[PDB]
Amino acid sequence: SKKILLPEPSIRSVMQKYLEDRGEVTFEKIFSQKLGYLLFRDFCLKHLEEAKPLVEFYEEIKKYEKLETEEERLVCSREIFDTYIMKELLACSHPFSKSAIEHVQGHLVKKQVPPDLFQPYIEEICQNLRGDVFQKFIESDKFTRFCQWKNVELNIHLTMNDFSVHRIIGRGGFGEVYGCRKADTGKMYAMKCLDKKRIKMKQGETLALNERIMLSLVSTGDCPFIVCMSYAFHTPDKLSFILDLMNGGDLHYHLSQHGVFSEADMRFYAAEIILGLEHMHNRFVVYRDLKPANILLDEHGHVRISDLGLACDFSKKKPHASVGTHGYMAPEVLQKGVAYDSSADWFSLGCMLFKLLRGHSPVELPDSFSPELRSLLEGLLQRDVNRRLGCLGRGAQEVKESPFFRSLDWQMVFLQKYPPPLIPPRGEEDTKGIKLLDSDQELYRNFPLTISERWQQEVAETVFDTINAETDRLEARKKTKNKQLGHEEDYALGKDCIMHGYMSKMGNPFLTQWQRRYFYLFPNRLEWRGEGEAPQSLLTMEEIQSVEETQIKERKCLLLKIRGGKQFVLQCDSDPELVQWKKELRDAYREAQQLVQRVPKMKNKPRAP
Amino acid sequence: ASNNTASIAQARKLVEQLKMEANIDRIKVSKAAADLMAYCEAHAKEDPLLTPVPASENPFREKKFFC
Amino acid sequence: SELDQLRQEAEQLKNQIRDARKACADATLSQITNNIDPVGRIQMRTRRTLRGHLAKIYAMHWGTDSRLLVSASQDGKLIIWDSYTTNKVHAIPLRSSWVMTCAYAPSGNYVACGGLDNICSIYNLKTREGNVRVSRELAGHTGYLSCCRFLDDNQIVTSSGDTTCALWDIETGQQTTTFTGHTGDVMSLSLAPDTRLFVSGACDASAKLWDVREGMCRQTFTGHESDINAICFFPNGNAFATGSDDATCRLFDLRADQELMTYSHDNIICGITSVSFSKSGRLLLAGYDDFNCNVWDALKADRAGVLAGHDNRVSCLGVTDDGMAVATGSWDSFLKIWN
RNA sequence: GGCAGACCAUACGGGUUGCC
Ligand SMILES: [Mg+2]
Repeated sequence: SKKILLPEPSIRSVMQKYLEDRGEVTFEKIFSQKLGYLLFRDFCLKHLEEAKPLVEFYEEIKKYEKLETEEERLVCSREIFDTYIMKELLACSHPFSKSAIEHVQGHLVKKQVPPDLFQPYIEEICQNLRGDVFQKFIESDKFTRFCQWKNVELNIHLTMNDFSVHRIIGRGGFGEVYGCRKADTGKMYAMKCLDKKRIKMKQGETLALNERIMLSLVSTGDCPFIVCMSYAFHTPDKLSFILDLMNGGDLHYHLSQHGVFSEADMRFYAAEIILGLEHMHNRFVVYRDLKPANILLDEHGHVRISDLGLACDFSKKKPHASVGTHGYMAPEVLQKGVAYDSSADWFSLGCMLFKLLRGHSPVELPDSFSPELRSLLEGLLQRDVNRRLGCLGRGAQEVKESPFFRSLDWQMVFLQKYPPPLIPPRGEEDTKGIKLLDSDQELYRNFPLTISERWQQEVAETVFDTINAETDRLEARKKTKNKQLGHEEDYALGKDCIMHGYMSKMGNPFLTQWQRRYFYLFPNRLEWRGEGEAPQSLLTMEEIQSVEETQIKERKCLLLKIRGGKQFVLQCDSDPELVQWKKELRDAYREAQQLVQRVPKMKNKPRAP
Repeated sequence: ASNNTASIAQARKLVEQLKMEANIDRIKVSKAAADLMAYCEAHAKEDPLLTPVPASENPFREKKFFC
Repeated sequence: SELDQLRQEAEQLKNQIRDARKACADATLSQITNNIDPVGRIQMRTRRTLRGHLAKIYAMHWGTDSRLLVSASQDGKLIIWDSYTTNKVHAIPLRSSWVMTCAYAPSGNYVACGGLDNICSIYNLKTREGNVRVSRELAGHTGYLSCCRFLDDNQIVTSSGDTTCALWDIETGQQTTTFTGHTGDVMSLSLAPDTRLFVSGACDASAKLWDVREGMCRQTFTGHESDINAICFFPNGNAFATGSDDATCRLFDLRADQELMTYSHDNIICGITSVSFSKSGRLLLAGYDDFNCNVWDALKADRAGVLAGHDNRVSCLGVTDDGMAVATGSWDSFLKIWN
């Protein structure tokens, strides 16, 4: 089998710096990253003891808002108060402010329990925890463990050998849909594999690039009403988007099985898409393809959206084309030389709602309907923009407060709490006159990138813990064996060292002989060690001229321009490593050589022709 | 008015220094020659560079029992 | 016009103080010395091969017990070696890799060093264990640390790159007195054996004597063309000599108060790094740039011989207190011994 | 009028040549 293996602590000193120069290096921008919460809790709970009470506090506040009913919200509000707020003032180690406590005080004797009852405290939980606690976390071996994980994030570059495909489940356009699995861990995703040679044929390169670009902005925060993209990659003969996978089918197929649908049935389902639409409208995207056939369902039965295809950006540049499924179009998109916005979706939605009731499509409405639904669909499907809903100012909220969605609350729909009305069961050679061109492979850069967040989750459910310990299990048996062999306190301990790590030099620019060694950067030198010894090989910063990068048999590598009419070889394991050397590497020598001129003893002898 | 009195204190510090060095009584060149010539010739006998001492007495060559 | 009344009263001082010197000077050393026996060619042999430092070596210092030494190098470490056996007694890394000078206490118990940390870092060799640790951190000067020399195991004096020296009390870590006087950056300083007097050089091209206990300059010495790198003292406590980037050496007397002899051969272009006398004093050695020192009949000023062996700049040197042999610190990362 | 093909949609079935 295959399982991904972490790097070592050495990366910390390399990585730490990598982030600091970006800025994603504070209380928020680590915590935010749910792992950076997980390792925080793993730290804050298990090691620090002033933090533990604020964590079980914070964790149990999330388990108050996320509760089912309002009558059971009080039972947990009494479990909390008596302890997590009360107890801390009995030991008198409650640092929280007056107006903070007098909000929860007055309203937990009044008893009214809105979810934004304990919110003025949540910001003070944050407030205190970013002071020292945050800092003193940094100085932890868990904070290290993070870096180890985070490197693997920026090392991840995908292949086809990494995947274990089972079946096939789609054909259309440029490629075919494969139902894939991740062999490293083990979970079902959706590969949308494309055959490269058919894109230059049809010239659908604007739409192919578009369909990639859109997935990203959509697939940011988790939204179970949209099939989010996870990873993207290209190979010399194939292209693939890796996304969520679902069993069910589509609304066109189940309209065949069940037939026409009920009032309370469609209400639930229609509520699913509006939040997907909200997630599209809030980050400025239009699907331009609202259809029952283009909507999927999972093992539970909850719904999502499928073939983006025609989704183009309205962010800044509005497209005035005649785009859409010939049927679910508003009177704005159809016109030639006229702009439109979310209207193109809202109209297509109302068009879809009819089909999820009757079965065909033609304004007038039927007889045996309810009073609220007439006021709804007449608004959705109005010819003008100013008179139609969702195009006045709010957007998705004009749909929310409608009398149809009056009984239902908009926080329970949010969490898939309402049940699905019914359950789903569970029982070539055309193009051989086109080749691999070099003008085609120029525009495939800027394609393969993974979402920082969506991946972090992938691990959260699967095998984070069982790896966490298993690497720790060998981090002991390493240092244990390191001790057996007589210890060494990591060379760059108390000095003015900046950073250190791993790299591969070729012993001499001539042979084909790669030796990998460990390196230590200094203000005035560079040393490096092998397996056992303490440094016996060396290079000053005086000795260097400049430092460039270069391609080596299609591998980006480091040149070390030598003062004495020669050069030197380098190579890294991961991608980012390379970088942070270069940055403070390029600076260290220049600032080293800068102050060489100012000193009389240390200087190079003055030139004299 | 700033660097006027700043360079004056320095210029006054100079005349203080100049008068300090001028005070000392001096000795003629012949007096120093003999004192330190004779010193060189007085301690010239006991120099291991001038007198290439025996190999055994010399540690870095071959002095025997150490430690 | 008082600034004018000081400057015109300085040219008259300069010319009259120099007339007091030249009224004394009638004969030279060459006349005095021409009579006596010549040195003969002293051609030493390499003895020891101190493989150790990896980066370039800078200042060294001699262990008072004539078998040990501390040597400073760019590699951010200071080593203590046994000269007899070729064994590195202890290896120590500095807190700041910007090292310049190293020293050795008279007792041979504690040690000091430093550089562009702008600090004199100090350690102890035998604590209440054996593991070597930092004793104290010394700050004060704005610029770098050029050179440093002990009094005993309770006081010390340094020279810095803010154009001033300073005396220090080990107990406290405070300046006993201060020695403002040089306009150029101070470089090398030399102790009196009696330890109540000292001399030092600077980039302005002047040498100045200093009363140790009081805290002021006693004499000014002018002559050198370029920067004054090296310096050393004559055994009797009333004579000293220096080297420079001009590519010459000069000798000076104190009571007499002037230059005595110039050591300038016409096939010499490169500068000196640190100079030193013999036990007898007749022999002077300059840390040349051409990877070897030259001996000088300090009396007649004739070149005795050369120590070819290094393959890179000679940064410093020193004699054993008993005049037995000679060390040589060099940029080729080696230390060899000659007798 | 029906079927078959072409053009397109395809994790979907709806919008011109030949044959009765
Ligand atoms: Mg498509």
